[PDB]
Amino acid sequence: MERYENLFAQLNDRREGAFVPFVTLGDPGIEQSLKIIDTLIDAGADALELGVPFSDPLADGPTIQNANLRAFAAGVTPAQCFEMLAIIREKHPTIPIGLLMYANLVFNNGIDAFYARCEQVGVDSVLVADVPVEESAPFRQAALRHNIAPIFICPPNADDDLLRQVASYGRGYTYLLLIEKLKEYHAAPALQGFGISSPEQVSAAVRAGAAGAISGSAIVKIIEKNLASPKQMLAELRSFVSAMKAASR
Amino acid sequence: MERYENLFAQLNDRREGAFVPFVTLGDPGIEQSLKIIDTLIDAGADALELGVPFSDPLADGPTIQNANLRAFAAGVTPAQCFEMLAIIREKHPTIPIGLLMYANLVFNNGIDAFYARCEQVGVDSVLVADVPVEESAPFRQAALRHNIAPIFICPPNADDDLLRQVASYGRGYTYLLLIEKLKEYHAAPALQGFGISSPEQVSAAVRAGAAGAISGSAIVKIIEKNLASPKQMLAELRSFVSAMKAASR
Amino acid sequence: TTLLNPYFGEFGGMYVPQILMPALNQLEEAFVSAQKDPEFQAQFADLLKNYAGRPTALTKCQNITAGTRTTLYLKREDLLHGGAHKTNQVLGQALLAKRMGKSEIIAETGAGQHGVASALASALLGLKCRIYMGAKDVERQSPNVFRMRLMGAEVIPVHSGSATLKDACNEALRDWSGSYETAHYMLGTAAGPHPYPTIVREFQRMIGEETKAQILDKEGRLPDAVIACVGGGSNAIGMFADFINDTSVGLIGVEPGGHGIETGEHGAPLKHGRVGIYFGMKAPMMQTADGQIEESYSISAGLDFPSVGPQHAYLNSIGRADYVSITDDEALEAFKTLCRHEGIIPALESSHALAHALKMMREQPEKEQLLVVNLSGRGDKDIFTVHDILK
Amino acid sequence: TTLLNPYFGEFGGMYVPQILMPALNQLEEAFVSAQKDPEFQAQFADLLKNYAGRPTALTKCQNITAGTRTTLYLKREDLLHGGAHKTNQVLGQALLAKRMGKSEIIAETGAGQHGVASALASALLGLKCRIYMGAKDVERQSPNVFRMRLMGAEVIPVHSGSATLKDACNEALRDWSGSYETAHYMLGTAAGPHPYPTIVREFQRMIGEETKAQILDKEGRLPDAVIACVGGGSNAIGMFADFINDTSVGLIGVEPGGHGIETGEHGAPLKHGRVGIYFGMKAPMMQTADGQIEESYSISAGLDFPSVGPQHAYLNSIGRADYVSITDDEALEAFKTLCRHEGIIPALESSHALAHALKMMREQPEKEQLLVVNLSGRGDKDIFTVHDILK
Ligand SMILES: *Cc1c(COP(=O)(O)O)cnc(C)c1O
Ligand SMILES: *Cc1c(COP(=O)(O)O)cnc(C)c1O
Ligand code: NA
Ligand code: NA
Repeated sequence: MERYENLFAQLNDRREGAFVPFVTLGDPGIEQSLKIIDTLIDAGADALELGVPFSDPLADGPTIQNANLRAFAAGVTPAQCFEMLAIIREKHPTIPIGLLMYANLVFNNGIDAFYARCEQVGVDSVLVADVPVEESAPFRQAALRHNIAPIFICPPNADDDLLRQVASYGRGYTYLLLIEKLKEYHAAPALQGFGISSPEQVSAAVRAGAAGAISGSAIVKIIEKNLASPKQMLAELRSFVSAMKAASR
Repeated sequence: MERYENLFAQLNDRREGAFVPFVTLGDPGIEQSLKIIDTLIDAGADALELGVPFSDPLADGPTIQNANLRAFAAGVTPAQCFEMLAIIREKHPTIPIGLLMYANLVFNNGIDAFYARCEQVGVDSVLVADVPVEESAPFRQAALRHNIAPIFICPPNADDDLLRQVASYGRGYTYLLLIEKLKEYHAAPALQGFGISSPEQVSAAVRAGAAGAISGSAIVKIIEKNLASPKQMLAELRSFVSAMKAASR
Repeated sequence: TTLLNPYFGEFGGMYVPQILMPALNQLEEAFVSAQKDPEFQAQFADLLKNYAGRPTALTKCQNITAGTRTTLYLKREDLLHGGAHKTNQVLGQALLAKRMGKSEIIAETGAGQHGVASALASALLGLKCRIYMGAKDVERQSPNVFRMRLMGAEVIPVHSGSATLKDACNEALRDWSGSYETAHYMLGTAAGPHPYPTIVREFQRMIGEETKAQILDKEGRLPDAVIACVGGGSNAIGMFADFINDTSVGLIGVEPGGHGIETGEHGAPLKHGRVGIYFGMKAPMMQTADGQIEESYSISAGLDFPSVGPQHAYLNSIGRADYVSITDDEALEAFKTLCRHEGIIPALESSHALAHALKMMREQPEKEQLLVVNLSGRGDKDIFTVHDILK
Repeated sequence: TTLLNPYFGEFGGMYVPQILMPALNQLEEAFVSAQKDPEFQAQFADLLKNYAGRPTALTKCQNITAGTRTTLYLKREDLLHGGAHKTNQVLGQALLAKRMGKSEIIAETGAGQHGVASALASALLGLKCRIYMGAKDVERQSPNVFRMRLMGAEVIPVHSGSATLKDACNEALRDWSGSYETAHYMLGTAAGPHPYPTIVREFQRMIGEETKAQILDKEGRLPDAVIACVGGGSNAIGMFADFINDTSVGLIGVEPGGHGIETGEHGAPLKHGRVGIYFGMKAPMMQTADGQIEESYSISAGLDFPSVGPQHAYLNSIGRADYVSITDDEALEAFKTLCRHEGIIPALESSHALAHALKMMREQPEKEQLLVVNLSGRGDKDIFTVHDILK
């Protein structure tokens, strides 16, 4: 498919930025996670970035580390995440769905098999947190064979060489953590990540030239704060996402 | 004086051996010790060997080590022992009194002063447990100046050279732990020590050619065993000494 | 782009977030530079000699092999300053940090030995040291924790995940991701992302170089085999390195068998794990069927690294090195045996190596063989552990 | 009649019961023989080198003396097998026992270090070892007690007297009185009856010989002073020996000052005791006005010997050596200072020596001086003790 391409074209046709929220699949539970996700979408999320709980997320802060703890406490496994992914895609045919993975869960039962599974459930992209562009060959090749866009992070300490690689190897969107150079090398639309927790940062991202913004932990923080009340959790998630999406317009 | 010389001459004039019991001054108390001693004498002891409690009697077995513990528990000090020695001599003018000392109590306030104190209270001999004949010069010289007989142990592993020295340096009696050679070198009358705990050992000592025997711990064992009853202690001490003395006749 | 090959066959690599690659390239570049710099070599040799106590002894153990045709030597890293081989490479890495103009050190530790080694090197070379240690390990290693603080290091408990070494490993990388400009991550074993496996081996290779020289001096020939325990792989690759091109010399690595391979309670990923991608490298790992990383179990806390250095997995693949395992009980027996017959208290880690040597001897007492066991560390620290088990 | 002079001026001698003199003469004769026997020397050198780890390092401590004109070196006996200098002489005495055809060893210990050293030497050289230890010390040194047993030694508690080192000292002699034919009493310090003060010094003198060679190599001249703690006197006389004829080299012995000389709670008999006759020698002693022997107090259990070697009392009398004292607090500060600035954990015993050196430096920071502190042992064993005191 070309869900990202269709999304960005539609967003551009109305000078709008994309707002992409991140959540951990199965946090704090399978049932509640599915509801959280449906809420994020009803509230205006343009695409989703979903994490699959991993034992050692060496590339995540406390918010995410705790999110995995909650998920594992709920017995969430990669197999269950994929069952969830299938359900989510069956309810929402057009919203781009990107996974944030750790190399081992991808490599475990074979890289090709992982991306084949992604295509089967309808996933659109995959960002492997601990695979630099230097080690990405087998991953992006497998992704492309299965119509999965391989996503790469463009770090702050990046250089021109990394920029050329990321532009050449990525698809769907570039995970920005510069914008002119990326556009210059025809890189996938850039989404601003890291620190997106208020509407002004969304507007600032779009104004900077980015195609949108990703809220890497703010969503998870709202979940963390409303664990005691599932109903208040969804309500606050709706208000937050609604506010963040309006800022992209 | 010449209390040992007078004792041995008198014992010889009746083919009798000497029985010398050892006790620790102040064990288990000053009062009780004085009574114990008077009992030992009334029972037939020919001479006495008295120990002055010392903190580290590295030349004594458990029986004696515990005897010192009891004495120290009673607050017995060298000064008190000398007060006791004076009292004992004032009650018994002729019985030889020998002290078993540790070098430090002798050297502490000056060697000459120690032997001068011995003469003043009426002590007849002094055996310094940790002073071999090799280191005895200042001790025997001081002893002789104050009419105190310096006593030396003639160990089992002794040799001819040691025998000649002990014979030349000792006075009063030789502490045997051989008899022909000692007599050959005109050594002081030999008293058999170590293992004297039954009448037959006394008779065996005299029969061997020794002038007598010393009971180095048997007396202390009787004390140890009757700590609960002072009256039974004296009674048993009397029976034991009486039995040991008769065996020398 | 790298200056050196990041792989040993299919194992190794640099599986870290993009933000950490510059730090690794910078580190690789500094190491290559340092290796060809005689002043760096001389300074490192000076610390090793006059501070750590190198060269260490090569002790012949005659009592233990009496009645057999086995001649056994123990390379005495237990006599190294700090009580283990860990000290060799932290001194080298500390010097590398300074060469890069770094003033702070980040280090990870399980049993605490590496934490203590990082702390002592940091104290000596004027480096601010912060150590990450799994809360579970902090609780069971109070002695080593206090030693670290006594030496001025800042000890930080890790409650995330299983609160053990692997969780300390992630937390260190996280910190380094955003502080590598002024801080150097002093990795504790011959594993992790390139250039660490290479760097640690090179900074531990004097173990084998000394052993070769010593054995030639004393026996006039090379060992039939050199044996070392394998937690992460540093003391083993340290011993093996100089002998790799000596094809007649067997290289034997000993992984902890724990309560027994068949019980699943062990720490032998190289021979009983499964290849995965974690801690910046592709290597054999202790993991669930699903791909989640598990802990390694052993009576010895020092053999807790849930994976193994990529160079060992490679040496095993081509058949140059052989890897076996030793259980808790076999290691306990070797520990008591050394104490009683040679008056040397070995670390429970080292005891695994010794136990395999004892097995080589005992199983074939008439086989003539010249063996060297790398006594990676002393076991005063294990006196309590062993105490409880006995009687 | 003796082959060597049993006295150092008025101090020393052989104040033992007559029954023990043959054992001492026999021992003296064996030692004299061994000293002129190249095979004995070579065998002793071999154990020292290949088993114990000699020569030990001479570490220059630059951080600690920064800002002053003091250059400080630490002779690293903490790196010796066993963690202390004790090991040097027990190996020599063990070899002497064998030379005399003895098969059993009797040893005394307070803090347990000597017990452990006797046990490891006995294990190595096939000797049956029995150690006497004051019940009070047995209770407070469980680690060292287990180490002894792990090494096959038989540990026997002593409840007599104060149940401490001195009481262990008497019990050993008692045993030896009736077993010296097949057993050798391995005395733990440079004290006791002749020939022990002489024997221990000679078997510890490599400390000073190595230090001289090392300092000449590194500085091209001798130290202005060498400093060592004095419990019984072995590590100190070990360091001092080779420098005695070097009149320009100051010899400084440091006795434990405990809670303070004026408090009477100390262990500094040489400078604050009184000459007495005990443990087979005439030497300064901790004793009551009445002549009863008292215990020495110190935060450090290893400096518990209630007297001091006769050669030190002699060196002090003629002014060749100077003796000072260091309190518990001064030693605790030196201990923390070394850990933090040089990454070396010194034994609380050694810390007394270091503390005095620190004082020499700090009191006159502009005084140019080249000092060597004998770091007699490592202080891993003191981690708990120090722990409690702090905060
Ligand atoms: C840390 C340690 C080990 C395990 O680590 P490697 O990197 O596998 O060497 C082995 N022995 C000792 C004594 C250790 O401290
Ligand atoms: C036993 C000990 C001492 C005290 O003994 P000396 O005979 O005075 O040396 C000093 N330092 C260490 C580390 C010790 O173990
Ligand atoms: Na491992
Ligand atoms: Na002393």
